[PDB]
Amino acid sequence: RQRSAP
Amino acid sequence: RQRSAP
Amino acid sequence: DREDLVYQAKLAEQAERYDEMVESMKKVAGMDVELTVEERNLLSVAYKNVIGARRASWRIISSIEQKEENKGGEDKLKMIREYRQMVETELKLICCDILDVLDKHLIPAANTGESKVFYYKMKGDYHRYLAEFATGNDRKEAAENSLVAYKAASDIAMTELPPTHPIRLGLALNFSVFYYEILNSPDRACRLAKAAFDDAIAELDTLSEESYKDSTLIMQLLRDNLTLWT
Amino acid sequence: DREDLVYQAKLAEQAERYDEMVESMKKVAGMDVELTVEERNLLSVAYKNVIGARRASWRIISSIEQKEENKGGEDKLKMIREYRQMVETELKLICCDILDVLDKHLIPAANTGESKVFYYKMKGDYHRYLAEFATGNDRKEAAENSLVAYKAASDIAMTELPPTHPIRLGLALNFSVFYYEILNSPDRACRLAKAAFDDAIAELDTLSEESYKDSTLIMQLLRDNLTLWT
Repeated sequence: RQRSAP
Repeated sequence: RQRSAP
Repeated sequence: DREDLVYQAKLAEQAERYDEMVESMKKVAGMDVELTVEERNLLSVAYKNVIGARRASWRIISSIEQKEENKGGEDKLKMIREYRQMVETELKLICCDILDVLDKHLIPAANTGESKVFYYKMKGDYHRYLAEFATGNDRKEAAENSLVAYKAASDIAMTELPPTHPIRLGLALNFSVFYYEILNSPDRACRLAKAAFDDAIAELDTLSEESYKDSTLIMQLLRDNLTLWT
Repeated sequence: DREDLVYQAKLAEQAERYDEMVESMKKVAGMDVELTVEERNLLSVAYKNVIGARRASWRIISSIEQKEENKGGEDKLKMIREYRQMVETELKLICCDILDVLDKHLIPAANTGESKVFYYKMKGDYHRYLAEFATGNDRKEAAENSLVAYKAASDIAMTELPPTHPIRLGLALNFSVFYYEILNSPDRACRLAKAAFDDAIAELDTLSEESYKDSTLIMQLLRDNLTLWT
């Protein structure tokens, strides 16, 4: 699962 | 902290 | 269509959309028939999450309010109090909602010992939630209604359910929390919680394959509260 | 009153009532002035939680939909699809809300390199969220709008912010996710993410006391995605 920015 | 039933 | 509503409730639960879960399960309760164990539990879960979120919000906001009262933060306190009061309106509406469904639908249609104790216990619970934030006469009224409901549930429980039954044990746990937090009575709270625990220990052969993990958990919760209180 | 709204936003955040948090921060954005770093971050947090809940719901419901498509569950699929479509309407409304605030209020009033890149990045993000569930022409449109926004943010970032700046790194991370998930382009995604990472490594002396933990975290997230993709 990709992470994106907080 | 008191617990109560699920 | 009953099966369709239950499936919609389960989808909502999976999605963590508990508002929708409540709507679906209210419709089932509206049919004026005995709910299955699965349906009672879905109805209970839905409302427990919907009210639980607001009770958690209210306790947080109240702690912030106590912090500022101690610091002398008058300007923040005007905003904090208005905010708390908004959350209490939401709490009152949620409790009234389920209390109306219990009164008009679930209690009248209940025809087993288990389901009768379940719904009177729930009735005690939601009046207890009303009493948590109520002040003055409103608190007295909510506490009287909660007490009456927990007594009616306890009467049926003692005659119809074994002392190990999770609904009976959960009822004992919640009623003891009631004595402690609402009626300000640690003596009565500890006595009820200890009595319920010891009665289960004495008859452990009544534990059910369906619910022994639930009973065990509740017995642990009774012991934990007793630890806290004594 | 600006200070009052920010305080209401923080109370809502503490209470985890992100709907109210959005309402308070929308009012601040409505004042047509440069937001502080604190205010930009509160506005970002509020919408990130409000949309995040629906995106998580949508992915769950979609996985259930894929499971039933594979099992042949036609009757459940009618309910699943209607449910998904309801959540997509909520997603579209939430995205349109913030996109309107960015267009009418935040972007026009922005007068620093940081705040301009922050808002064009946010604009790219919310068009990207639209593109996640959009089909056919709507998806093409949302992807074109997201691409334009991420390019405008990247232009300003490259001229105004050091390669270690968290807003610049977050922009690189999100734009690389865009190439991967929306444009179906792992080559371009890996190239952007690797370029952003290496540019930061090369100029680590530009890290700021204010944000080095945020930069570090983002650099880790770039590396984690690159690990996943390669």
